[PDB]
Amino acid sequence: GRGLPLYVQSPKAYVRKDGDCLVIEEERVRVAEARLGETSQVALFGNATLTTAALHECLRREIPVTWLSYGGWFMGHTVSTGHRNVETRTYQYQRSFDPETCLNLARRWIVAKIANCRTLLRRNWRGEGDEAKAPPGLLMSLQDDMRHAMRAPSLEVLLGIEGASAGRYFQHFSRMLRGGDGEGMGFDFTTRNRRPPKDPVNALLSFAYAMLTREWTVALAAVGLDPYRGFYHQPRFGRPALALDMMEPFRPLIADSTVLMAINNGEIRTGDFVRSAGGCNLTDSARKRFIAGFERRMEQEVTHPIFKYTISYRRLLEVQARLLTRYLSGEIPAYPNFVT
Amino acid sequence: GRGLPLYVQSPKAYVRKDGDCLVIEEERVRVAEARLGETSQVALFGNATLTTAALHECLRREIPVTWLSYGGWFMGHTVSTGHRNVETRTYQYQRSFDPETCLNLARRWIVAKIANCRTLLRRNWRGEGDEAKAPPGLLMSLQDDMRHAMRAPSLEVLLGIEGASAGRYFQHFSRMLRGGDGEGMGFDFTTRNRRPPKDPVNALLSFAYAMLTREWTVALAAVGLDPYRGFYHQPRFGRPALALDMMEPFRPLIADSTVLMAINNGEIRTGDFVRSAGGCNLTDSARKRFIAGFERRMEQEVTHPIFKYTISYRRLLEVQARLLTRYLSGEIPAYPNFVT
Amino acid sequence: DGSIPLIPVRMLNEHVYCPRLAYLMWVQGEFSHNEFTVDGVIRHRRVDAGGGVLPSETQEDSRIHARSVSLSSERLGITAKIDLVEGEGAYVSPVDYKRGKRPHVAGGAYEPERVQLCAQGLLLREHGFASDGGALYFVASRERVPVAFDDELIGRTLAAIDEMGRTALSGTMPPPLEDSPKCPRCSLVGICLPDEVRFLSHLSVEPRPIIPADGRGLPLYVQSPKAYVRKDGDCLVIEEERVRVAEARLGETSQVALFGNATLTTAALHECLRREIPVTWLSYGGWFMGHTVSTGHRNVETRTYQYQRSFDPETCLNLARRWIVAKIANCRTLLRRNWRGEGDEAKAPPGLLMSLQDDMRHAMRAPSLEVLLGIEGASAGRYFQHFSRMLRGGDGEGMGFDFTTRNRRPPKDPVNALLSFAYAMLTREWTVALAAVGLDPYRGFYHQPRFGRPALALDMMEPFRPLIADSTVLMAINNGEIRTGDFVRSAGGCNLTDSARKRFIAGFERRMEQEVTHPIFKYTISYRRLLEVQARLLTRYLSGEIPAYPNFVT
Amino acid sequence: DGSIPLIPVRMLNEHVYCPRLAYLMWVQGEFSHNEFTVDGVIRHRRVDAGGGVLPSETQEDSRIHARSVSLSSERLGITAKIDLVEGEGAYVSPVDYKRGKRPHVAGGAYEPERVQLCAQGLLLREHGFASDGGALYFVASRERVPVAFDDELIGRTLAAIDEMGRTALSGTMPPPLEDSPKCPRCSLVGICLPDEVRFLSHLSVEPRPIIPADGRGLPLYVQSPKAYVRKDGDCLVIEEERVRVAEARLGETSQVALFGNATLTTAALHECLRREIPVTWLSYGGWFMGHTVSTGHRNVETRTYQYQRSFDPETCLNLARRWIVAKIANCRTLLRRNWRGEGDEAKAPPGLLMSLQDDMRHAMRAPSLEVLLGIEGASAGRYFQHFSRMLRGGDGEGMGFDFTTRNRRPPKDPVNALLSFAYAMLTREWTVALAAVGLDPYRGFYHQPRFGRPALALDMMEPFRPLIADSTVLMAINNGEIRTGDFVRSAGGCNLTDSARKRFIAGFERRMEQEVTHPIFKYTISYRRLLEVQARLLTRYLSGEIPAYPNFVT
Amino acid sequence: MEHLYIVSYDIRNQRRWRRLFKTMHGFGCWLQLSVFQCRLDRIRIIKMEAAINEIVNHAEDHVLILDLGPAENVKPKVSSIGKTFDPILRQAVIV
Amino acid sequence: MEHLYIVSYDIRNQRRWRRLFKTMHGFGCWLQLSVFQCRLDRIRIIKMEAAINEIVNHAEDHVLILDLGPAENVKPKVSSIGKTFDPILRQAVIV
DNA sequence: GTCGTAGCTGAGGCCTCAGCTACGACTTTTTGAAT
DNA sequence: GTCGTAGCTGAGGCCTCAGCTACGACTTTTTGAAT
Repeated sequence: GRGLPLYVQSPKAYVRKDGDCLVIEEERVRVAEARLGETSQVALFGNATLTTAALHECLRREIPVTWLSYGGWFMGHTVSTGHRNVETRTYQYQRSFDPETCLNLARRWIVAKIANCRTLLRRNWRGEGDEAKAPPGLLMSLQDDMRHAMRAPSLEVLLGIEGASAGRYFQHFSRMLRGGDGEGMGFDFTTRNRRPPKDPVNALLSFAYAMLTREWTVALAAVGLDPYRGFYHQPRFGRPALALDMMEPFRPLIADSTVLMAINNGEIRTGDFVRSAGGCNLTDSARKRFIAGFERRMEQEVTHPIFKYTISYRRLLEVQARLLTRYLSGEIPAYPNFVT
Repeated sequence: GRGLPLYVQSPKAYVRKDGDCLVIEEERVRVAEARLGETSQVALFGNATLTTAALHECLRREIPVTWLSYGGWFMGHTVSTGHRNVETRTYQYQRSFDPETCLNLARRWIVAKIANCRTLLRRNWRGEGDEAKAPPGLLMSLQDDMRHAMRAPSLEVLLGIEGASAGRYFQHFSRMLRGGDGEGMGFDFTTRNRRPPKDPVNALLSFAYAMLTREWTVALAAVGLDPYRGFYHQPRFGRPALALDMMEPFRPLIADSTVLMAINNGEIRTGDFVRSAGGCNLTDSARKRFIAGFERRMEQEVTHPIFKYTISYRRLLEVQARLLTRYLSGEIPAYPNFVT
Repeated sequence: DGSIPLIPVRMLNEHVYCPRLAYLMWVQGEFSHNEFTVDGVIRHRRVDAGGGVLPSETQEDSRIHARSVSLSSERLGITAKIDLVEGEGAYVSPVDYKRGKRPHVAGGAYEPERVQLCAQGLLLREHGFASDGGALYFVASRERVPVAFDDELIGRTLAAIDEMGRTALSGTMPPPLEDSPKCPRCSLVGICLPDEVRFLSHLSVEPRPIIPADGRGLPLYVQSPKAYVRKDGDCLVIEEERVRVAEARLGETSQVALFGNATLTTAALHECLRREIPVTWLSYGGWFMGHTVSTGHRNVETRTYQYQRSFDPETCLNLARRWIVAKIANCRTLLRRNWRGEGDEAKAPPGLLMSLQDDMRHAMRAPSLEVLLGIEGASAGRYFQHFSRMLRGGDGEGMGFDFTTRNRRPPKDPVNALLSFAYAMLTREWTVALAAVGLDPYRGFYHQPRFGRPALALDMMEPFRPLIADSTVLMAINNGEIRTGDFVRSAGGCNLTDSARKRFIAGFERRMEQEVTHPIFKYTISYRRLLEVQARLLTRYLSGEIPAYPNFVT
Repeated sequence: DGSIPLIPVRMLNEHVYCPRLAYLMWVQGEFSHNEFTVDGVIRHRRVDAGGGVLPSETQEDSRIHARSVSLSSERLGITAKIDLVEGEGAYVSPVDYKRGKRPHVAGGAYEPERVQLCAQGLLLREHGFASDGGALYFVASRERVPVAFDDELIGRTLAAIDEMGRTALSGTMPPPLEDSPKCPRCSLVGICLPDEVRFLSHLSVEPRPIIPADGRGLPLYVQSPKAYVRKDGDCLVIEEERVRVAEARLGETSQVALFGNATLTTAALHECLRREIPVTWLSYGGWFMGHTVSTGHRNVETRTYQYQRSFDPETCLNLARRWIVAKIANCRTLLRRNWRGEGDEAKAPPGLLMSLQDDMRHAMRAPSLEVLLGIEGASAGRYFQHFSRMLRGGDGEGMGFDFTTRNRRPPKDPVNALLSFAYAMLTREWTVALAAVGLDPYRGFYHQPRFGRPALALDMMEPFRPLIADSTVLMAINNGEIRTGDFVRSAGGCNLTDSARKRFIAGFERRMEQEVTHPIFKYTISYRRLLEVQARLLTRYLSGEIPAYPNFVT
Repeated sequence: MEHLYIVSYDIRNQRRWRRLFKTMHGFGCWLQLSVFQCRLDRIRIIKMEAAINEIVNHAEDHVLILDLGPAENVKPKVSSIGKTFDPILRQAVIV
Repeated sequence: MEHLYIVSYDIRNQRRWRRLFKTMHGFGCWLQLSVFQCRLDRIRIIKMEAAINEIVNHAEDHVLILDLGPAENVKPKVSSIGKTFDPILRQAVIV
């Protein structure tokens, strides 16, 4: 690597440039430094301040200043008019037309997604009292499917196999609840992913998936990448086809994990849902309680992209995106995906 | 006669109808009565009140209610839609085309005017100290001119003779001042009656003549007469040709007399005038002081139209107008003019 | 002699513009305002109405800046009130203010104002001054336009003085301008009636469309028997039982009608008088008791002609023949166009039309007024006999006409009361219109004067009875303005409730403000304007200006 | 497979209206507002945006009055969000709100909305309901117009579902409507470009006059180096030294340009972001440092085509040939029409015109990009060598051009600095316009990407340099916008005082908002609109829709 | 032909305000807290602008006169959000 | 084509007044003590009337919107007696 | 139904600004016109 | 140039009405547009 994103949490903050350094001040009193050598995007939260000289020094070094709301809602980027990233974009577009590029990254993404799913099985299995362990036949089955995904011949075969394995994971997803079937929170193994959520658990799953997709979109656009040109999913109709491509490994870690957190912590209850002729949707208070929960899961630290330094998830996303652009253009072969 | 005008001086007044009577009230307290048998125009001053029932009873009996301002400024009449007066108007118009009608009334008016002039000579002669009496040669001369006016052949001869006699009266008009020539108030014997007043005395004379003409106009219109169709003067150009015809006897009594009053009482002084290249005009304060003086002369009582009952001048005017309409249509021959 | 007063130099300005205009404005009063006269008064008022320095009698060396200076010379025969006089010591110069832009003519000043300035210049020369010039100070751009007293300019001025003198002494109003562009804005075009007099005097043209009336409002009707009309400055608030029912803006009010026992505070009466807004008192049932007048109307030629012709038999006879022939023709036309039958009755019976036309023509050949009144009675009898034929497709409940119940005091039918109210409330309109044109509404040629019914309004309303009164009654009954419930019985007869009176009066007003097309001149004119136009044309006919009165047969 | 998402039934409504419209709105995002879309949103928002009752799963007997109900069936392939659902117990009926009056057509409902209502009806039938009907509740007159699900109406609906599926899977945007009256109000006519694509695709017509742009404002320029732009709600107050210099209404602002050390409070930046108002940071001298972006532009076909064609040599070569031939032609035309000599010099020397035209044609026959760049350099050298020929009729005091001083960093002439400022301030306009149409302003076919100068704005500005930049410089010097005093020396070179920068920027703005006439389509279009139209036409050309890009040679 | 005028003022002296409220009730009808609607022909608009050039003090007051249209077609030109808007009607007063 | 609108209000609650003064500075420029002049095309007039139907309380407030004309020919339609009247001009802000 | 109405004083209600203290909006995908 | 701005409180200035007490206008004849 080269450097790391700097997150200016303090809404009080005032950021100046000190020669080769970026100085954070609080009330005319210093807080911390970045110093532009190991820097990446500078993320400014609500009503922080960035002196225009510091902004110009960021732009000249082609650093994607990003503006988040006070809470952390994304509001826009600020990119420089230099070839720093157009090289990355042209590499992405030139290489998306290739069969091994699409196929190889798709195989890696799917094997990582499956591995995260089975690791989450062995983490959060709550068939407690009599089945402390998941059926190792299931674990062997998912291992076999993982090898199959390693050696899928083409994209459509991989899509079919992916759908299969994800379904057989969701077969025991309800096995991971507070210990039994969640009567009042029913989970359907088959009505997955239809546009209106027909189950409360599926409503949570879809909402978490949408927020994860948004996070991945903004992280991808922070680096010089076009989120709407995917390698595995399909591009048009307004679908972010690269966020959808890359969020696959992170579905169990941030979406399934957030739902499990908020349902095993009693944050989400049967009274929070409204059902209408085939649609189960959250209530506003429940919606933003769940948004707070999604934050709390996005705030956790995990240590091992390939270098062990305990990043928050929201920065691990950028680390992965930079790793992707770095795989492209031929720095590091085969995009070392993040798997736990 | 039949009856007399009722003048409601009180601006407080409230006038009702009591059967055959017209009752004046002050503050729910009675003042006086008229009783409609001997009534003529009902003159209401500023913000007096006339109940609509009383108004209707006046109209049904065809009585010309007239509205004056608080001071006494005329503001309009209120005539009934009956043939009471159209008979008088049609008699006036049918009879104005006649030669003896015009000629005879003109002769009477001029002889009365001359007689009033010479009587005012014998009244107000102020050649005091050495000439207590006017030159009886002048008096004999005006008597002779009066006979000539009695036996004038036609209208133009009467006009010429009238102009002569009025001039020889104005020759000694300045003889009637505070005792001598009014240096600072010069009177011109010959520049009479030119439209701009070239002398202060002539300014007073013209202004008094105009106010007298207005009074006569409203008095004539109160009765059913057209003031704009004259017997002696000429009708068109907007000149009131019947006010001008009938004010001739009253010129010495109300206009000359008012000027003499206001100049021998010191009310009008040389400082009241502004002179401009052939025009001597009054100043505003002087103008309305003179208006007050004209009122005061119009408020005096004189007794003898033909019936001795001490009317104010402003009602003597109506008595004369009614006498005129009564001469017309053939009630009383030869219009018994008022001469003192 | 006193055959002619001194010519005001503004009338000298007008004479060189349109001799008929000078005759109207000077020999007969007869002024009226429009956009431009009002605007010019507004310009002049704020500065030159108020006086200033005097023109010094003894002038040696000092600035002369007199304003609104009144001179006259009687050797010349003119009188003036100069807007301003600018002079250095002994060389003065008249200055006349105008209102608009500099005109687009050679010299920047039209022929009239040049003559006015030259006349004022001669007047100044008379009083011992050296003028030899003048100016026109247009207030809008204050672009002083000099004028030099050229010699034949003085020739024009003296010629115009003589011409005005002769045309005033002659006593014949000069003809209108020939299809000029001056007339559509002369602010007396509503009184000159240029195109109408041209067309009827056989100088035949096609009358150009009505130069429309401007700056006149609509009446005020006070029908409530317990109303109290009081002044509130410029508005006129009508309060009933101590609550403001409605307000009427005095600038937008053209008459006032007080029905029954409605009170009008003396201050409101004074304010109406100050604007010559006619006020008419009526009985509760519409009887026209009295109205307000103010020292006569300054036009005398009109009334003199009216009376002098009134004393002429065949003039009266010809006018009466015209009038009742027009009435019978209009009765026929109404009977036709609004006959509502069902079948074999749905269109008029020609025998009735034969009788009515034969009566029209028997009246046209009448020997005297006696036979004329007889024929009018017979024809009106037939018309009313068939009148019920044609309302609501037949009589309704209670809405019963009795043809024999007409022409007498207490109405004992509903529709008889409605007709009598309409007649007695059109007589008021005609009286006001006739008194507003200088005529005397009580001296009539056909009718005789009697209380509550002026003899000339009763005359000139005869053609208009079927068109306005009867038409309003018919439209009111047919449209459902009035049904039987609206009436109340009484020992006298039938009367209307207040809800009925307000609706009926509104209907009559809508009729009066309803446009038609003149048969003769062919332009859209409201009925209220038409009454004024007809009154003016009667004045012209009596004046001997036009050959005969246009009776408005439709 | 996932080759196609579920068709939203509003896109089903649009497809039966204009298949190209459905393709644009669904397969490429690409929405824009006008009068009517905004008005319709305003109608729907105040009531049906907020939810209501749920459609009961267990329905026995009770009123169903659900609002904004989201269904979908994946057997059918559609998804909907029904405006309202009125049902008694188990017989429901979709209700769709509209905005206007009842249309003047048989049945009171046009073909599209009938199909939308039938589709929602099928969706309701899918979830276990009996609909057999629907309604259209026009909010303006609330005249509910029923619609019955006739059989071939369902035939139309299913046919349209299949048709949209196939046209989306094909990947070819259907042609525009043929001279239809639908297009002048479809709120994407600025993106469809119907008549232009018709005309250039050789379905030749005469392009109807520009359906004018609507609801777009003018930029905000912040040139003062000590300004502070802060939010004041919806305005945007620019205060300098703690005093309000000016306010800018955010609804009427279309861009923001921050020159030099001008500060923009973070709240103002957020508010600009919420409206996608582009914000561009520039050096003090106009260098384009950076701008603001937001998660890309949802149109992908445009960028995919752009890059895929960028990897094709002769496409790049043909485009570059067109571009610099247009540049040389425009240089010739400018040299002609604005040459200002005195005598024997007052009109252009034909030898120069020979050289320039021969260079035009030598470039038109270029073998590769290397020779093209060489020819561009030579022609620009000649053009600038003669550039000074034609300003103020010759060089003034200090206003000295050096033709050899072009194309490098610090400007050491006054007019060199003026040109460099104009170029660097047109590059911003082109970048914004190109990013607003979905393209990627940095991937260019001719130029190579380097800092501060996007490779595609530099490309497509080449024809427009003489028309906008050079023309603005010339008009500014000639009219006296800039004289020698306006400049200030510096160790680097020449710069402009603030009084100069404001006037020059105002001049450039006046140039951008100055109407011209398109050579090809022949309608009056402002330059700013012309940049957008040209960008869109480039997108179409790369799309393979039209044969070749129209280069705007004048 | 008459036009519909809307007149709105700011008057900075209570006496002048009385004078102007005086005059304006002379001409039109109250519409809003300091706004009058006037239906006037040419003579009366000349009168109104004559009056309000001497009622007001040109130094610090402000009177605004808007000519909406021909008073027959004003309704499409005026949109009121609170109370109803109803133009002045030219008809007699029957009460 | 843009039109010139004149907007005048009476608001009977200080909070709603703040809300409306907010919104109106969003749209036009101050003219008189409670009057704004707005130069808007169609999209923005729709926006303004959308905003002022939820800012105000229809029960007791009153907002009046007058459409003077096509904003190029408004000067003959507006006569100001006190201060000068100058319509909103559509040009960039150079300062 | 008492002079009636013009003109001035208070008490309350609109309309805006200067000066203070809280705060810390942003939410899946669809819908949205036109003839 | 320190978070910046949204939102609330006061103090003054416009705008009108209800309720009181003064009062008590009116002025000659001319001028005033239009093409």
